[PDB]
Amino acid sequence: KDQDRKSRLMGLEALKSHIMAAKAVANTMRTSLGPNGLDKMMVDKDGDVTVTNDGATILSMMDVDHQIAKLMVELSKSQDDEIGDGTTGVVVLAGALLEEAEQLLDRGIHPIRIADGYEQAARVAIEHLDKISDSVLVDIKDTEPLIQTAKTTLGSKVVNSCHRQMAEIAVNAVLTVADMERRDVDFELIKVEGKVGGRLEDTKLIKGVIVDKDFSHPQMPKKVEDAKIAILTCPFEPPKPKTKHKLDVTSVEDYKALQKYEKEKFEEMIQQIKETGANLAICQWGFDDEANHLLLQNNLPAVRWVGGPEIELIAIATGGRIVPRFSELTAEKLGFAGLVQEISFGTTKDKMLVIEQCKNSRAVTIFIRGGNKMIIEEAKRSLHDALCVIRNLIRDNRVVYGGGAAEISCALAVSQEADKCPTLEQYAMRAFADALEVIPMALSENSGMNPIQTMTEVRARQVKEMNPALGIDCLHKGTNDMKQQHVIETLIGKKQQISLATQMVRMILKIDDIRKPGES
Amino acid sequence: VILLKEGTDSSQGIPQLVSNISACQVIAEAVRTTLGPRGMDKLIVDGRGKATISNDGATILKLLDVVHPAAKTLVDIAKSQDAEVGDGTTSVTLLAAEFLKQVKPYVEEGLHPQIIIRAFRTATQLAVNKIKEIAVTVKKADKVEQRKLLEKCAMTALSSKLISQQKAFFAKMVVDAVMMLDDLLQLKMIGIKKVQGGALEDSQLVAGVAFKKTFSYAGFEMQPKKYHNPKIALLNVELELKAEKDNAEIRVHTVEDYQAIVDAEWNILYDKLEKIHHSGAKVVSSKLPIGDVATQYFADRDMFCAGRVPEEDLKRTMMACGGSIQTSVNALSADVLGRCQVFEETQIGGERYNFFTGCPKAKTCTFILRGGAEQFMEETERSLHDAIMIVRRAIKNDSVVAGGGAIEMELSKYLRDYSRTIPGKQQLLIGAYAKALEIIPRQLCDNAGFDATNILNKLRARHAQGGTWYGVDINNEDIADNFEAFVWEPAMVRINALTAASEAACLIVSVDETIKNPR
Repeated sequence: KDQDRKSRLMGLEALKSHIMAAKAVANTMRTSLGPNGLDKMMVDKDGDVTVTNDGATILSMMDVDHQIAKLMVELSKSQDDEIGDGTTGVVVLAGALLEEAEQLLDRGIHPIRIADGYEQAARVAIEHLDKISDSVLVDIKDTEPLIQTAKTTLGSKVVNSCHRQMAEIAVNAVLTVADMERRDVDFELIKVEGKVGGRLEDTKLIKGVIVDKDFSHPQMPKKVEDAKIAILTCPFEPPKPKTKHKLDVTSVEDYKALQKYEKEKFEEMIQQIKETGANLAICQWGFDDEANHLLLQNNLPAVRWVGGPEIELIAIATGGRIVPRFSELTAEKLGFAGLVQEISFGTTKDKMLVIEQCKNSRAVTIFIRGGNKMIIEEAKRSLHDALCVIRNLIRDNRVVYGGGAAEISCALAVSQEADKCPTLEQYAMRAFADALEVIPMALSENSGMNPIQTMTEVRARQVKEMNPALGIDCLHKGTNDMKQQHVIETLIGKKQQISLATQMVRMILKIDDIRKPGES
Repeated sequence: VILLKEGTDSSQGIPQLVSNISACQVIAEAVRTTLGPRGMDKLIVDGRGKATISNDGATILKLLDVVHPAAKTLVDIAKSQDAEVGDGTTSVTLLAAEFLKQVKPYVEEGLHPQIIIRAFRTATQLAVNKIKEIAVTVKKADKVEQRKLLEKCAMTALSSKLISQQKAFFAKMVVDAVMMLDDLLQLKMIGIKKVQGGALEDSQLVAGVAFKKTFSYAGFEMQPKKYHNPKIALLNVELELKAEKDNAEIRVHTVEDYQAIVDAEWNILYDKLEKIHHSGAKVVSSKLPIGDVATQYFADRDMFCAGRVPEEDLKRTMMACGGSIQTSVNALSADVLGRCQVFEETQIGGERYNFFTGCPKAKTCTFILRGGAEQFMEETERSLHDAIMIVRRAIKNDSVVAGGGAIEMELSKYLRDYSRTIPGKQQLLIGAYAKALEIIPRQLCDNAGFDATNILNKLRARHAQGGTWYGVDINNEDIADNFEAFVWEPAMVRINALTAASEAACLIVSVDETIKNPR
């Protein structure tokens, strides 16, 4: 069915067409790679204007109907949960592998044979990363070097001013949900939030579940020493529904009757608190001015106007249970928390509910402030990188020096191993060595320097001048050898950078045909 | 004004047969490069925009559906081959179109089509008798247990892959998965699951049905994971507190009424929770998620609840336990409840996986993939479906022949020497039928990136020396013996491949005219 107007192409023409569509994505993000990369303007479907250089945001907002281009977007989705740093570098590296593969197609090399050469050369580069690597935290637990390293990468984002404060927050958060001895960190347990107003230095780390809600009365105790948590869907007062009120008066007899329920239910629901023994009361709808009276003398804290989905978030961290009806009240369903405090930010009153365990819990959420929404949104993805870096630093202590020193050192090892491979895949190993040179070359172009002139000198320094690897200076600092500049990226991020790039190149070369029905 | 056609388009004679031969080569061209384990993939988009990547020829032909009359003939024969067997549809398509290409220049010379049909009937009968003579039955041969012979045949399709280092461990996983099944063997029985992360050798094989178990909700430190004879409940019901399926919305002006509203809201849910407890079901699974409130009632009544199970895993479980999937809770009874021998909740993969071990009606199992990425498991998955069928067919049919075009070369030599002995027009047609079998060993060389000329010239010259079992190696480029390399295929399957190819080739030749009634 629908055979007419069906796209039909094959041979070398279909492969070159797929490479051309893939190089369009790589050439787009090649200019935004690195801290000096040019920003990309984004016009939202609703008319909004956002400008950011984040690679994970670019591929998400770009909508391309071409099939091969859609596969490149699916790659960055899995990388955000693994690397989160070289997401742009992989697309640039993937486009460099296909660009060099176009030259090999004219020589008559079969695509599957080309895909074999990349997989064979990839294992040489991965093995070379372990030899030139270095550790940091090996055989010790220290938070001092973990703050300094993660602070360097955050300096390129909008958090540049508060950059020192953001590094300390991510250290205590990851150590809280995960111990450094097991070296197993769960990123799902670490959440992130934000609110407009204030500055970036107002970001506070809280161990527990946290939402923005205030107390039913301002004079309630600001800190709760005992642990009693009553989580209900209804306030303590004459009963009310969970959705809408819609008060409609009928006659005067019904109005005078409600006043009888007032005095009756005001004292009855508060004495139920002292009967059960609860202290902090969490309910969907807030309390009126009459209910706050009796809660003042007994020093009973409460939270008013709790959202619907925020009820389940408190019961998970505190261990409490939801009590939809008043007949289900009991002591075993009460929650547990170390201390519940109210922290106000500045003169303006946010009055946020803070629930802490007074210890290291399994749930933490970072709440970021700021003066502009576009700065906070960029501050979210910037900290998300630091959460992933520290995650990889704890899981693997071994690291390598970034700034292009890793990609250049691998280009020398692969080029030497090419002469040891007597077969047609030798040419694929040579093109793989030149494709790794694009990442350090793109950093020199974005910094306003000659891409080729700077690249050729660095390759000679890693051989003639000294055996250890040297990097390229993007920020125009004092000199080379980024080890002194303290520019370091994780080792796992390097292994998954060239691996996820090689996998997609092999996937594209194996598809010689695309079939879609036409409209007739 | 007055004509016989009046919109009827019909052509007869030589141009009608020539037009059909060119149409059959279009069908073979699509599945041409998909032959062989290393063959390239294809991408087929539907009308809704869904991408499909598969190297299987039978799956591609189902998505094409060409409207050409002669093209529908080869597609129907290919579907009949996939239903009876499930492999060889590409081999049938290539041989059927190659038979027409060799006889194409002879038709333009004036040769009558009926004589060509006489050759395809005679040469096919000689090929069937020749295979049965050369076939060798290998079962207890060399005093080796079948477990080891099936292991070497398992790593054959797994050789020189990404798992080629750990393939020694995966070779036993394919053997163990087949041996757990009863005398009834089928590919869709054994399931395969993918779990990202972990080493390759960490892949686990479970005799029961396993699922990812996305359910994170309440009921921890309860719901014991070890039972003896639990009643397996299958329900599509959604037991969540706040949900669109079970809820109540009533608004009034009387505060006293809201007391009964919030109570009747939970009482409606309790009636569905008590009905499950009334039926005596121990293990209670559901496709839709289940809230925290329903888990507390099950913990107080000592009942196991695991939600968010895919429906496909439920149907594989339904056939395993022998129960049934019931949407409504009111129809839940002992008729739809299943049973199992041993139930256990393991730590495998870092995430809890539930599985039913020892179900009386279970013919199925589940194998879990562990790799560094999806491409590691996806490339391995396609190799496992073929590895299971290799173990499956070797037990069913003991008499086997070598693959990789080895049997195609021996038939080409015997029919070529016999064609010289028959005087007539049959000499040129049988000789063309021998060269038509060369497409099978040739496509394996081109799809592997090798040189088809150097291999076929060296391979054909080797069969002249008398070697019967030599064939093309898809890994190393050279001629090699596929019998000592343990590349085997059932003899009866290959015989039906030639019969289905010749029968489909005679249908196109037997049609000299196409009549289309205008509508």
